[PDB]
Amino acid sequence: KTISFNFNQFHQNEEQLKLQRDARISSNSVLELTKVVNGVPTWNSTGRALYAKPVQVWDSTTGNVASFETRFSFSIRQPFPRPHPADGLVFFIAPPNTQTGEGGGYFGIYNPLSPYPFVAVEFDTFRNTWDPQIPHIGIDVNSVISTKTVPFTLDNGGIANVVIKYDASTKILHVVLVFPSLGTIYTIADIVDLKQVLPESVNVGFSAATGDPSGKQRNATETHDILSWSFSASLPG
Amino acid sequence: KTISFNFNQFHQNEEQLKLQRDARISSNSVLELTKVVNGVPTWNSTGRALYAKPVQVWDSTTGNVASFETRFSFSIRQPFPRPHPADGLVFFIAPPNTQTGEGGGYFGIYNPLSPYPFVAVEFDTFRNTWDPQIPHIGIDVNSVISTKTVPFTLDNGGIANVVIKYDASTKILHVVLVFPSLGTIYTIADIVDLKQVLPESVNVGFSAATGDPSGKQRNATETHDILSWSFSASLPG
Ligand SMILES: *[C@@H]1O[C@H](CO)[C@@H](O[C@@H]2O[C@H](CO)[C@@H](O)[C@H](O)[C@H]2NC(C)=O)[C@H](O[C@@H]2O[C@@H](C)[C@@H](O)[C@@H](O)[C@@H]2O)[C@H]1NC(C)=O
Ligand SMILES: *[C@@H]1O[C@H](CO)[C@@H](O[C@@H]2O[C@H](CO)[C@@H](O)[C@H](O)[C@H]2NC(C)=O)[C@H](O[C@@H]2O[C@@H](C)[C@@H](O)[C@@H](O)[C@@H]2O)[C@H]1NC(C)=O
Ligand SMILES: *[C@@H]1O[C@H](CO)[C@@H](O[C@@H]2O[C@H](CO)[C@@H](O)[C@H](O)[C@H]2NC(C)=O)[C@H](O[C@@H]2O[C@@H](C)[C@@H](O)[C@@H](O)[C@@H]2O)[C@H]1NC(C)=O
Ligand SMILES: *[C@@H]1O[C@H](CO)[C@@H](O[C@@H]2O[C@H](CO)[C@@H](O)[C@H](O)[C@H]2NC(C)=O)[C@H](O[C@@H]2O[C@@H](C)[C@@H](O)[C@@H](O)[C@@H]2O)[C@H]1NC(C)=O
Ligand SMILES: CC(=O)N[C@@H]1[C@@H](O)[C@@H](O)[C@@H](CO)O[C@@H]1O
Ligand SMILES: CC(=O)N[C@@H]1[C@@H](O)[C@@H](O)[C@@H](CO)O[C@@H]1O
Ligand SMILES: [Ca+2]
Ligand SMILES: [Ca+2]
Ligand SMILES: [Mn+2]
Ligand SMILES: [Mn+2]
Repeated sequence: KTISFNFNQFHQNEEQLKLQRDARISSNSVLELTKVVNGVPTWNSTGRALYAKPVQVWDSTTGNVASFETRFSFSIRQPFPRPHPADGLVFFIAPPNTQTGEGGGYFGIYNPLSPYPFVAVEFDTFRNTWDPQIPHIGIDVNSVISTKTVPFTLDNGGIANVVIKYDASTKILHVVLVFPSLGTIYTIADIVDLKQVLPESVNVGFSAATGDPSGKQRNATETHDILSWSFSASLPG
Repeated sequence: KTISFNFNQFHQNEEQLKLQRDARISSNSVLELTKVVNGVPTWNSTGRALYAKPVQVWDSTTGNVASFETRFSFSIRQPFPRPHPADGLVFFIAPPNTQTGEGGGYFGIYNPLSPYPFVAVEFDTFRNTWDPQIPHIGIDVNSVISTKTVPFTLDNGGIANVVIKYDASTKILHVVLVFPSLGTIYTIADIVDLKQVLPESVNVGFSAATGDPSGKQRNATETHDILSWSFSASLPG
């Protein structure tokens, strides 16, 4: 089977999306994952957006795994440089019907009290105890402590283009990050066996989070906007 | 044992380069792999450019393999759309002291008579009997019949940015192609075991070719210019 969707922009009450927590669509078409009031990003915010319908990444009958490609544009504006912006956004794949997890450094996808598996590509802006210098792109498998990491310089408020591609034959998950205004290109890849970590049917989407209250810093925040998003998956068997 | 060089521009008679066949550096600093006379690309042309010093991709004593990253910008101008431009350019790695191979669809790196091993990333503009729709990026190992392929749309005469990265721990060779003027991004990756195909010391460089006379089409041509090039390899030990 081949499934695919495209979003050139977003409208209020998009029937193909599942918004959770602080996630919402602005009047001028952008998907704001985290809370922003009067043009100002708030702390203690967590939001997710999932594609309404589940997609099948693999079939147990034939044992075949799907190959997929996803592209999206996001923007992170960091109004308060000091002490430190937080926390970042991620593109992720998880079992269907999950609830928003812990916020802060966990981006809203990890729940210590009852963990569910997931594969995620993160754009980390805050340095937790388990993180290397930030910002950085990271490939996460069942944990927020990345298997592979690469540093990148953020184009504050600028637009970022991301291409995530997964080839089932080689099991290579490669992501590309581009800031057209700066002409900078960042690349990272790692081997991930989807069949080994996720169930046959999953949900795909984004999740982000701002500074957690425990950090005692209202300045630890930023925006996490998704401007556009296309997804395509192919399962031969 | 880290090695790296950077050519932000090309000078007449570069002491660090080895030009072969039709390859030459224009007065305005660009590296023209194939022949172009009076601003017009000729057919029956083949040229290569190798970094003068050999680089060590792996060490037999420790068994360790090098990781490397290379970035470059090229431009392909296609003056004659009909009947078909040809043939393309490639970035490649081969044993030191090799001679230009067959031209045409072989880009000047393959020699049926006496083949030598090589790993190359191709940007193919002509569709040979062994090729899929063109243009396409392709990863070649010891042969011009690609292991992995991805189609791309050329920005005629525009500038292209390429990022080729090889991670020895995962053996993943991933390349990224970007046409800044169109904002388009193309990505491809595959697993290649350098230690298994190439000798300890190799040469890195470019090779390109225009329409072969046997095709009986003088229009089967285009330019193959390299604007800038940086390389870097880290061999632990
Ligand atoms: C949180 O962000 C605020 C806005 O960026 C910081 O205040 C700004 O601090 C600038 C330099 O310290 C100063 O030039 C600006 O006028 C001021 N902006 C306003 C109107 O708040 C804030 O910095 C703290 O608060 C200011 C008022 C001073 O007390 C500074 O010494 C403080 O660092 C940031 N707070 C934190 C926790 O960093
Ligand atoms: C961070 O956001 C939380 C919700 O997104 C806040 O808790 C919410 O507080 C509301 C009170 O105004 C209450 O109706 C909601 O049920 C509750 N949500 C849940 C289930 O936690 C949380 O802090 C709360 O609100 C402040 C004003 C105090 O009333 C606290 O005691 C609450 O826990 C926010 N964290 C902070 C430190 O502001
Ligand atoms: C394609 O380019 C070739 C050069 O790499 C031409 O081959 C000829 O090679 C000879 C020895 O290697 C050399 O003396 C010639 O100068 C050169 N071509 C000439 C005459 O300039 C080849 O030219 C054709 O083939 C040669 C053997 C001669 O018969 C020429 O008259 C032919 O044009 C070029 N092919 C074509 C079809 O243009
Ligand atoms: C080889 O490239 C040439 C330049 O692009 C083509 O000639 C051009 O063809 C145009 C129509 O395709 C015509 O309007 C132009 O006047 C002409 N310009 C030149 C430089 O001659 C050429 O096209 C064929 O050959 C020429 C000589 C004409 O007879 C055209 O009508 C033919 O289509 C290209 N050759 C091929 C195989 O198309
Ligand atoms: C574990 C955890 O969520 N840690 C958070 C961190 O991610 C960030 O939100 C910070 C902001 O000041 O507050 C805490 O340290
Ligand atoms: C095998 C070979 O070199 N084939 C070439 C092809 O690569 C291209 O140059 C074409 C142009 O007319 O002429 C021939 O078919
Ligand atoms: Ca973090
Ligand atoms: Ca070809
Ligand atoms: Mn991280
Ligand atoms: Mn090819």
